[PDB]
Amino acid sequence: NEDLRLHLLLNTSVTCNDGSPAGYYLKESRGSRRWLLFLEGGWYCFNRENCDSRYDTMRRLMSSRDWPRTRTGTGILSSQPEENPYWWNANMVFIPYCSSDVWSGASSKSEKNEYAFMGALIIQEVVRELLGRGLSGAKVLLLAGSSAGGTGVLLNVDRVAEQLEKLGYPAIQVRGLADSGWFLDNKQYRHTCAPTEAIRRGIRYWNGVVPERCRRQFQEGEEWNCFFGYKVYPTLRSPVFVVQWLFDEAQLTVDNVHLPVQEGLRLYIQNLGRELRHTLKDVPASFAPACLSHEIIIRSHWTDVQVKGTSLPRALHCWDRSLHTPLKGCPVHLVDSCPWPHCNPSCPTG
Ligand SMILES: COCC(=O)n1ccc2c(Cl)cccc21
Ligand SMILES: *[C@@H]1O[C@H](CO)[C@@H](O)[C@H](O)[C@H]1NC(C)=O
Repeated sequence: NEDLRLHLLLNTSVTCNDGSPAGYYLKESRGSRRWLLFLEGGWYCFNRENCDSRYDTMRRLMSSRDWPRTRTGTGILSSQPEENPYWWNANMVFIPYCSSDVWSGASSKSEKNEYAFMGALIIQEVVRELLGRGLSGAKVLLLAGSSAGGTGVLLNVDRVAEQLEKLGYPAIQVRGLADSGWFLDNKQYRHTCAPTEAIRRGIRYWNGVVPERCRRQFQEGEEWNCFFGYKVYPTLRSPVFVVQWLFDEAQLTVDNVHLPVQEGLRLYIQNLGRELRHTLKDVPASFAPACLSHEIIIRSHWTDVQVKGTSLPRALHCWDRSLHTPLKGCPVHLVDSCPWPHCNPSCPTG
């Protein structure tokens, strides 16, 4: 099945990096008032040289010129209940990542700019155009995303909520689901841009924007702090469910860890998991399995992992119920406490 159909944005000034129109893939579910808007990930680029290399061999992440006219919705974007026990009947939207800016940019290609970085405006424009295609009738808009798209959720969920309020749709409840986008600004295991520096450069290169309360806390020159979940999350007003492997492969990569493990690395990995667990202690809606993985929630077998006997589709369903005191047999805070990758037997097998 190739069930989500491409729509290029009607406002063609809201563009991918190369000035081609951004867009979204949509499958409507008539009669459902739930809307899932999913932000794709795919790292980022932060200067002319690394963006030029990405343009040569990762061009779909910078341009819509070669996008297919359809995509198949998978995992949380699947419309089959067997693959998606959570939201199989929802209106499904997949927003391709073609701005290379962690969904933070508001800058057009121009005179002075080889590339456009418009991630934050792409989300705004997708929402605006969907209002005319049924989103105006929504009861819940869940802004979800994986990896850089998961960080994108944290950066954008409250702006979507504010946009809908200002446009006159106060009854749509905006919520976020940030998958694999909750990173630590920690020390590398071995020195090698530890993300903090690349994001600091990105913000200037992209004209990148962060949520307003977080911006007001950290102030000018320090907005990179808001790309780190544990710092931006407490400032958010919308409900946000956080999914994060305790030993996320991309976190390990930026930490310069590449997997017989000796004492120093064992301690480093154990400490990483404990720090991740610590940052989620006061996140009431979370799913954080003790796995080394790069797998994301749009994979078809996303249903298989469990924490304390509860799957992510079940936890997300419990979260929905909690947003109608904790619920009998329906938990929402699911963080592993065991200290080493795959100490949870249900971790993705690879
Ligand atoms: C697999 O993707 C990795 C990825 O996208 N990233 C890894 C570190 C990071 C930060 Cl610190 C902010 C935004 C995106 C990031
Ligand atoms: C098109 O998008 C740009 C960027 O957000 C915005 O400035 C402009 O007002 C939009 N135009 C229309 C007609 O929506």
